[PDB]
Amino acid sequence: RDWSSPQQPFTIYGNTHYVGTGGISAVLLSSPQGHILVDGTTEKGAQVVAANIRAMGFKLSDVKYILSTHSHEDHAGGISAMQKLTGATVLAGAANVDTLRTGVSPKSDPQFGSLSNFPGSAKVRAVADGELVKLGPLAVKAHATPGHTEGGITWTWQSCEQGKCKDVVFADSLTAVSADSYRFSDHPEVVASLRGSFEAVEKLSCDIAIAAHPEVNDMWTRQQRAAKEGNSAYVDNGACRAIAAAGRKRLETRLASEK
Ligand SMILES: C[C@@H]1[C@H]([C@H](C(=O)O)[C@@H](C)O)N=C(C(=O)O)[C@H]1S[C@@H]1CN[C@H](CNS(N)(=O)=O)C1
Ligand code: NA
Ligand code: NA
Ligand code: NA
Ligand code: NA
Ligand code: NA
Ligand code: NA
Ligand code: NA
Ligand SMILES: [Zn+2]
Ligand SMILES: [Zn+2]
Repeated sequence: RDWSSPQQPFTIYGNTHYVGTGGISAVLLSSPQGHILVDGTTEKGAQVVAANIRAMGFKLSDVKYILSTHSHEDHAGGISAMQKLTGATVLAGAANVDTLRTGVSPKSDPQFGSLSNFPGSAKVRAVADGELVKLGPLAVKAHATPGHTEGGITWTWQSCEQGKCKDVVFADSLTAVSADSYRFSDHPEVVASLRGSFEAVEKLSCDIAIAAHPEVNDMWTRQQRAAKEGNSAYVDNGACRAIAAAGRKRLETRLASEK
């Protein structure tokens, strides 16, 4: 379950399909009028994601948008390659647009000094908090969830099976991690952003959460349960509350360690 590992894709619910690697989530939200991909994984991982989309029966040329959670090599490193393969437009939070274009994270990132650059993408555009992305019958909402990066976005939609619908959340990372030389206690905008994001995420309508690092909501344990239980194994309307709580705990542990 390395970041770039192959991983057989699978449908989570309705038209929501996991197409990521063994280590990093990516999701294809499909329709007869074209598709939306959420995240790219790594640069090597793009080859996995592309093969996975095809294995689920879909054409790369029909992917019209790539939605970015945030602009680090593990989630976004494959976006440029996927963008070239699809012709899609890349959508991201305003403050991460420049990083997606250049592949270089800025000094405002807590991990600055310790991140590796990744391939810059073409066709990158900003979305605002609350904005709707539409494609045919698809409707995906952007929620600003900054803190781990300034332009982090958590993406939500509904997926249905013969008219039984669930609220799906692709949860951006909420983790307070840094370079050794960084003190969260000195950076009030990052702390305030993280706290605002914990509150936003724990309020989301959230039947099925898919975390950017899938193990964050126990994806692989859930998939094993699904073999027996079916796709109700992915359903847990407390999952966003749990991802937020874990974020809050990581930040509070860190601030205490800094005192
Ligand atoms: C530092 C972690 C990782 C990346 C890293 O590993 O270098 C970094 C580029 O951000 N990405 C992270 C994120 O939150 O997006 C963090 S924490 C992440 C959560 N758990 C993953 C692996 N640990 S596990 N399997 O026990 O959950 C890494
Ligand atoms: Na694969
Ligand atoms: Na590109
Ligand atoms: Na974003
Ligand atoms: Na950024
Ligand atoms: Na661009
Ligand atoms: Na961080
Ligand atoms: Na959980
Ligand atoms: Zn990250
Ligand atoms: Zn990550």
